[PDB]
Amino acid sequence: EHVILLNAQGVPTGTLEKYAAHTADTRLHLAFSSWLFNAKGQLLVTRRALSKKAWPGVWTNSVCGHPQLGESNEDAVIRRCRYELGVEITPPESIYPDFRFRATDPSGIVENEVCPVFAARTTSALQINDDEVMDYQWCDLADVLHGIDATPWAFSPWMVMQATNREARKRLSAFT
Amino acid sequence: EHVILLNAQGVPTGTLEKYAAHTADTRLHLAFSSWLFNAKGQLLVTRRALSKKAWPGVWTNSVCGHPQLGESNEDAVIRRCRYELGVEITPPESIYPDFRFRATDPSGIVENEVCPVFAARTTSALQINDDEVMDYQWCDLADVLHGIDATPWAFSPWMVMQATNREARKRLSAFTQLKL
Ligand SMILES: [Mg+2]
Ligand SMILES: [Mg+2]
Ligand SMILES: [Mn+2]
Ligand SMILES: [Mn+2]
Repeated sequence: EHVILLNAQGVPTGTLEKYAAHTADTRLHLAFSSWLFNAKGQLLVTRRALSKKAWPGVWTNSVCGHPQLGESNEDAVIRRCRYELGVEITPPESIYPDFRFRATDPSGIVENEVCPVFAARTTSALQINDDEVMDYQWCDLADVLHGIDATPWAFSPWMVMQATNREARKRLSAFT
Repeated sequence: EHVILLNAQGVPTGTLEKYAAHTADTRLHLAFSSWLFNAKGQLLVTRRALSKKAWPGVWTNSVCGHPQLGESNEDAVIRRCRYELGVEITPPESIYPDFRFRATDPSGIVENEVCPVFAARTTSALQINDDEVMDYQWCDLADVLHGIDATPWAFSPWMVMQATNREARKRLSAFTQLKL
């Protein structure tokens, strides 16, 4: 696997091996973030495994990852849902298409990403990949937003920025 | 470094080295938990380091620990505050002396404790110990309490159980007053 390096505009200019891409000096690259809801409307929140290079052991939205060269955002989402959670989903919908961020985790690892955000519904049970996910919770979106609003620091910084964007929180609030 | 083992009652019967004390089969032993507030009345919340054997990487209250032989619980509080946070405190107040906790962590490690709960003010700057604490925040207690209410799974279960005890919470609230 690789990440896709992006110039100032989001134009692909090359790739980096995924392991080697995330450092204290992470270069801008392409990502996605996705929020998954079951048929009942509950939101899946996941806790990143202790072996993830960036934000290990951090509670976050459902599935995030890195599209490969020539791969659609939506296929990337569908792929990582299968890989991390062993779950089938409905076609991903856009909730925050121009999301972009740069942050630093507690050990100094940086994420630096153009990261369009998607939502989708699960259509099968979860089969957890414990190399990716160490814990998860099915919850009510409203409680998760209250959590993010009251103690944002208990969640990943991108989950927080995403949940607090006017339009994105509005669009997320429909899948319930 | 050890833990003081307690029998069915709550009376000391001996000691056990700390690491080997906490496993899938942890015996009952003495612990403490403390909630620290700055002059401003903000609450110090901390994130356990990823190398902690139990609940690594988890957000929790200020400091927890294990008193040693011949140590009072209060001196244990003072000592771990220094060790984990580098911080001096005011005399710790007993806010929940009968708290006891048994729980299994995400990888199967068990805590099984008699855990009197304290509160104090910090009287020095922090010098965080990265071997113990990987992140922290100064927060308004109110905010903290709302997060624990909304998403309690995002926090250590003992932090939630202590914050939801009525008497303990009244005490925490008392420490939010601004005091020069
Ligand atoms: Mg991922
Ligand atoms: Mg401790
Ligand atoms: Mn990345
Ligand atoms: Mn213990």
